[PDB]
Amino acid sequence: QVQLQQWGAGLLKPSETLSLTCAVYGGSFSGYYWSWIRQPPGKGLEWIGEINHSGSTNYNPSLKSRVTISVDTSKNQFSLKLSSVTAADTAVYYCARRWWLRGAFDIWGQGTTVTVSSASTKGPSVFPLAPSAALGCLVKDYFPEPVTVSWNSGALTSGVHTFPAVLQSSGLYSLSSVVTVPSSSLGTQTYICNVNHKPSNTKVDKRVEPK
Amino acid sequence: NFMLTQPHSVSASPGKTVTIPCTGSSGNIASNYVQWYQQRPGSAPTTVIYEDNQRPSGVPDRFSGSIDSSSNSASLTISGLKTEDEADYYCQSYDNNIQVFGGGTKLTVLGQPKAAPSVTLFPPSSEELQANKATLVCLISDFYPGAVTVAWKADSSPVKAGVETTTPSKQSNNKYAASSYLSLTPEQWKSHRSYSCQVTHEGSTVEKTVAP
Amino acid sequence: QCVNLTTRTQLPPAYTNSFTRGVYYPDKVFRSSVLHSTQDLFLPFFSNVTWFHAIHVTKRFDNPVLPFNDGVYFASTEKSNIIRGWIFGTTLDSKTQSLLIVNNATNVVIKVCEFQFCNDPFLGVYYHKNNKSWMESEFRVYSSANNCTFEYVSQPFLMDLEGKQGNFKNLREFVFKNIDGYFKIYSKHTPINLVRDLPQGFSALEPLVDLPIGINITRFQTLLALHRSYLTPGDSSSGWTAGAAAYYVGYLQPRTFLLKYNENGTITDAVDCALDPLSETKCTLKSFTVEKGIYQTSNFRVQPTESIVRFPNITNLCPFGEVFNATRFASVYAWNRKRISNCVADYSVLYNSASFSTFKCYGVSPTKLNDLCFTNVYADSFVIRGDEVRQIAPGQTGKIADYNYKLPDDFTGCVIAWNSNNLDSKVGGNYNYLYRLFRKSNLKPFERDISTEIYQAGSTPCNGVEGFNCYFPLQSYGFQPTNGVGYQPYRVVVLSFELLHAPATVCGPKKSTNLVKNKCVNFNFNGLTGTGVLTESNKKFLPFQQFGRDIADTTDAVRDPQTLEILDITPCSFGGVSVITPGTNTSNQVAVLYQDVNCNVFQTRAGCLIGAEHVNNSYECDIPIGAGICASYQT
Repeated sequence: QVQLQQWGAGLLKPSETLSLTCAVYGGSFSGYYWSWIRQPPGKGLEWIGEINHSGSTNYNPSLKSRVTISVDTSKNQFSLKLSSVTAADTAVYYCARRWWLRGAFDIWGQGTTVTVSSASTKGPSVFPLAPSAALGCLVKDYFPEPVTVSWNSGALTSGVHTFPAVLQSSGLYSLSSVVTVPSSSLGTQTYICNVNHKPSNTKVDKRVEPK
Repeated sequence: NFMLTQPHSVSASPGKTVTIPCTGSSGNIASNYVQWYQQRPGSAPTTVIYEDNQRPSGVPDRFSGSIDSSSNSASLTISGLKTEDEADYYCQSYDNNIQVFGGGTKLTVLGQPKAAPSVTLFPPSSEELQANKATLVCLISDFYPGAVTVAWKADSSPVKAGVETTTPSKQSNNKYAASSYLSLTPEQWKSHRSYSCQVTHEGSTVEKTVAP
Repeated sequence: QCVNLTTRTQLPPAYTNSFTRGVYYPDKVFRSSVLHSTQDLFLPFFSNVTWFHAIHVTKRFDNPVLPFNDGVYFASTEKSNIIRGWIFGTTLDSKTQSLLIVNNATNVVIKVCEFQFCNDPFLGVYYHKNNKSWMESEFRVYSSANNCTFEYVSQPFLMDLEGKQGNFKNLREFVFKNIDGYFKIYSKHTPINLVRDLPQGFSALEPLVDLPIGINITRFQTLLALHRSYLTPGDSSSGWTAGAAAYYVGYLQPRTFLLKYNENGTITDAVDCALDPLSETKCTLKSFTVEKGIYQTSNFRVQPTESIVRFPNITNLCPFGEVFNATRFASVYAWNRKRISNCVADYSVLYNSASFSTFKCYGVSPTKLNDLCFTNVYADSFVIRGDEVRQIAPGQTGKIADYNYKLPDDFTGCVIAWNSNNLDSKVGGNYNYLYRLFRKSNLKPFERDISTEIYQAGSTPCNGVEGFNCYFPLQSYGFQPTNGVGYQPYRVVVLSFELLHAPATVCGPKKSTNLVKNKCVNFNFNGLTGTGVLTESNKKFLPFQQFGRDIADTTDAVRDPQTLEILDITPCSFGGVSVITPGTNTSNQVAVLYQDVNCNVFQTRAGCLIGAEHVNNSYECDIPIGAGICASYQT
């Protein structure tokens, strides 16, 4: 029955202000509790604050200092402002209804992603990971995703892996690849990482070798 | 103030039955209603228990809530596990003009055989030592379920600085993989006369090691 | 295997009037010299239908994916037969099966497959002067095909591989319709020598095939052969050419049609019944001609616009403030009870109060009790330690539950509590609060026990004065203000609800809407429920009377619960529509009468006549309308 549709500015940079709106179809603001909840990437839910029935507001003490929540009944719409943003405000944000003060989160908005990032397009540093013959390539501090890798210009695919990219404390990514061969095969041909980073049009076929 | 805690992961084979605990702390969980939400990845959560025992309309009677003030705990039992039960589960309650949530438990239904992590660790890049840094990498692979956590050492002692790490995600053969990186300087690499990376996974524990 | 087509200059699609086109034989039944009525998916008459182009002048060609809706009417005026067939399905992307038709001079290939259809599906057709023929160089329709389940080849169609020119000498037209996993097709071909567009005249499509495909269809796309002529570079930057074809799309929808079958068993004319009032008249009489007269043809009827519900003022609120905001609470061993009856309980002021530390209910959810009713409610109240609030619930145990206040295991009330050390704590403690530490046995549910005599602890039979094994049964709480929270006082209230055979007297408040007048509305006045037009009244009920009835014993007036005003109820239960005709031999224009409704148009005694001019000049009656009024066909 009742629908919540939400929208706002999904991409920000540090010390700006975040702003979302959520709007209700098939229902009315007056009788119910309306609330904002966020979920950091791969983390537990955090409740931000709420409007009660008849439109007074209550906020989580940990965000009280820099949050504001407000309604316009003439649009069936309510909104969240969160000031002074930092990387930690990166999350998915949901609006939700509750029937009464201690009751369930009854229905949910579709959720919207927010990324707070200082970063802008920048090519990789590319490196050996010396054999220990599993042997590897480190692609360190590059942005944005994606990036592409192969070994020995495609001449080698034996025991390859390509781990998920870490979004680092720099706001840049890092990626690793490993290739795996018998203990005889230490540096025995053109051991290189064919790193191609099309967000900066870049390509390098950088060295990997035995210590 | 008041906190709900949950186990990070739970798993059992399909057709079997599991309990997810949700433990109150710094106050008494029995004092207000408890809800359980299921979130299936990439979507908004949904309720499965909406007061301590009450099950919403359309929710399978496989789902069953409970509470006891003697353990200061709630718990959710799912009986007759199925492929579609694999999700995150969060308990939640009102406290003191605050809604509190548990950390959430991942439930997996145990389709594959068990698999311990194959682990790999490398020396820092020679060319990065030349570039005045030392990012060692600890790489974790082929585990099942997707549940590892990672613990770096420099020398033999645990190290918390310079560590940066992925969530575990599904590799091509439907096992799980993760990676962790320990960023230091070349002097710090030369200072730490070994490097190690313990991995713990569904009670099993594993290691991988390198040194200057 | 897949490629792209250049993103282009274009103009929006046009529209044209379908006229009579798009009728087809519904059934495999011979019927001769007869008029038959049927309800089916048809293209309704005179519909605007989308007109699409495929022209290299620039570069406007128009084969998007289109909806299938209930079914498609398609038409082409002929060129190089640039349309090669069509693809139908849902996801189109191998992962759902889709139907491919391709209509080649080698073979009419019909295939259902997991086709991976392209960013731009087409046949790359090149003039192979290598071997003095046009040919398809490239099946640029799909990347892969899998799990096909069905294939058929029909006989090579009236459509060709070469860069030919039908030059609109022929109109080819089709209906595509999917029902119950049977994909029907119908078609007709027809010589035309108009310049362009759909012609006026009637024709019926015959059945062409039925395919028992079973698959999901939602969308379709027209497939084109694109001229990689030898003047083109042979790439997809510009190595192609569109030609100059045209095609049309309309949609079927549920309609009743009347079909004229001639002696030869062929459909020869039709009426879309829902089109206009004369079409409804012909469809009612089951005839293509209508004699001069007036014909009752349909019923008009108005529908309610809103629902109003309306109940007496909320006034007699239950005494909860006297219980919860009370100055002195009881000791738990001697707990107070108050009994609540004959009032409106608004539990909302309790259940969404932030003040309470504990609030929960058993057998009842707060989401329901504001719309529930009871014989009585009891509020029991007392003071206990913060630890002991645990024990005020079903099935609990220890000194408070067992020696002071026991709830039933099947209890249906609510327990509410809050911390206080302001009303009820001070230095040295407030010792005025007590509990039974000892008893011979546990209490039964809602028992109380004020009995104050020395508890003999088994051994040493004790002559009514305290000593070893012989203890006074009550203890007093040490309610210091600096106690830890488990030892702070908490005031408690337990609300126990009940139902007996006596009528209910405690109930949740009833919401009222605004009161609206002079619209047909659904309504509920204090339980009296109905539908009609509400208006003010001259009636005068006696002070106790609530609603009026007519001589037929049906409700015709009502009193408003919140203002005591009298309202007349009038039914919006109208009827009758009639069509007035000069005879179809004379003319196709008509007038219509609505049998009794407040509205050229012209109100009359016999309802509002629409679509004919009222004139003051009297004549003898041509066609009788109502109450000395007639209608006629005149200059």
